[PDB]
Amino acid sequence: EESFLYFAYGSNLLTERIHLRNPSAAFFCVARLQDFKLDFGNSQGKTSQTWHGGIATIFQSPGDEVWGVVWKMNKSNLNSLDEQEGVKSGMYVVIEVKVATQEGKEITCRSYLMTNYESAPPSPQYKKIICMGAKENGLPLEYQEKLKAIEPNDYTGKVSEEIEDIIKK
Repeated sequence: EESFLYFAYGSNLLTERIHLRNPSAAFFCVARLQDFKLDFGNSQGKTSQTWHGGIATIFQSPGDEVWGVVWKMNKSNLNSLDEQEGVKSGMYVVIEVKVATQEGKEITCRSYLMTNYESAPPSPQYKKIICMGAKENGLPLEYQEKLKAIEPNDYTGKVSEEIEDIIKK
């Protein structure tokens, strides 16, 4: 009531990652988003200089599904999370989603998706982040198979130091 539920399906799948900016986020549960397909891309044609590859987004697609994690956060983080997801610059738009745990319990969450972008593969580093998250929080083993099968781009240049070590370990 005083806190809000955030459903993420990308880099914020990894606890260590979401904790960088949101160290008070609390794992709430794993859930599925039906009729939504995952994808990666360049917002407004721009290539993320943080990840050096497409960034995660979703769109409505019958049959497809997206698995993520519901994180409980304080409502005081609202604006912080929005600005964190580049809403002001048109990068991402705020969305309300209705997902459900593997037990069949539906949950209403806040999430994000780009409305103007061009598909682009993720950097090998961005991919490792999500995979490390999917494994960690125990998303369905099969869904992880889809994430692990993602073809990354050819980037091996320097990357975020505080992200390098997360990946190293």
